[PDB]
Amino acid sequence: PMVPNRATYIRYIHDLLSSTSGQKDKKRIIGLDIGTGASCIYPLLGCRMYSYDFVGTEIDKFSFETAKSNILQNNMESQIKIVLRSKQDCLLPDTEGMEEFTFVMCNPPFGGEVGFANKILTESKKRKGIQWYTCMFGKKSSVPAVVDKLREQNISNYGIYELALGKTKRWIICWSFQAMRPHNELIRPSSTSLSKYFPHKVLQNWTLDPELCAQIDDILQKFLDDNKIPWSKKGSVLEISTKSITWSRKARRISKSQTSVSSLEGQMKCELNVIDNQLQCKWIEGYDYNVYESFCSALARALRDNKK
RNA sequence: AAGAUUAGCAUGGCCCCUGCACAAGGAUGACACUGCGACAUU
Repeated sequence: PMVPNRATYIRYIHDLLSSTSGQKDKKRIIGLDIGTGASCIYPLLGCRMYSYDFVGTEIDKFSFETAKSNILQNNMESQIKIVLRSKQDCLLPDTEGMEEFTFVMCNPPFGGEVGFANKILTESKKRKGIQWYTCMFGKKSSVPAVVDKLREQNISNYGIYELALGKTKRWIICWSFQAMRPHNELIRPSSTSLSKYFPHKVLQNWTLDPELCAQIDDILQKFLDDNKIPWSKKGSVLEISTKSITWSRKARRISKSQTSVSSLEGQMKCELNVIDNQLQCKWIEGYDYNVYESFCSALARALRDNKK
C-alpha cells in the first residue's frame, strides 16, 4: 500500500502511453482497471494526473458501493465509472458502441496470480483496438510462469519495469497487441537477476569523438539515403518509417533477383538522435523485433566501418 | 553446510562475405530467451 509506488505505477502508464503516442490527434484516452480494490485509488490518481477516462471493472458488491462512494465524494463521472462484471463472462468488458478502450491496468491478487494473468491472456486475444495491457507482480517467482506462458504465444511487445522503492521491488509486465514500442528505461531494467526474462531491446548507443560528432549528420544522411530507407529530418532527430526491411544481405539477394517474392516484411518506425557525441537508435513501432535487431546491427556496422 | 556475482569456452539468433532456394561455411563486434564455472568475495 504505497502512495509513491501507486503514483509511480500511474507514471509508468503515462510514460508507456506518451512514448507510444505518435503523431496522432489528441483523442480522449480511455483506461480499463481490473480489480480496483477497496480503495479504488488507481483511476482516481490517473484522472488527477492527466485527466484520463477510466471505466473500471469490479467483482465485489461492497467494494462497488465503496467505489461509488469515492465517485460521489470525487465527482468525475465523465472520467471515472465503475462497472460490475461477471465471473464467467469476459472480465474485459465490451465496447457497447462507445469510444474504444486504449490502456488496461491490472492489480492481481498476491490458480494464483499466474493463473489470473493466464485468464487475462486468454481473454485479451479477442479484444482488438485496445492497445495497452499491464499487470503488476510482487513475488519474483511469478515472473517465470507468466512470461513463459507469454513465451508460448510469440508476444514480443511486452516489458518488465522494475519498480524499485527500497525494500519494494515490483515487476510490471506490460504486454500489447499493437506495434507501439516504448523506451528502454521502461521495459528492460538494469539488474540482471531476471536476465532470463528480459524483453527485447529498443535502444542502442554508440560513443564517438568530436571529429565524428561533427560528421554524424552526414554519416546518418548518407546511411538513410544509400539504403532506400524512408527518413525525415525533424530538427536534429532523424525519423525513419519503413514497412519492410530494406537493409540486409537477404534483402539484397532478393532485390537483385527475378522471382515474384515481394519483400521481407515487418514494419518499423524509429528515431536516430545525437546526444553528446553519442548516436542513439530508438525503436517506436513494430511487431517483429528482428527488424530492429537487423537495423541496429546494420547501424553499428555503419558506425564502425567508416573509421578507416 | 548452502547458493548467486565474477573473469574464458560451447549454443542461439543479428550486421558482412561465399551461396539459385533450403542448407552449410567463413569472417567479424555487439548482444542473450541457453548452458559449461580454471579464481576471489559474500
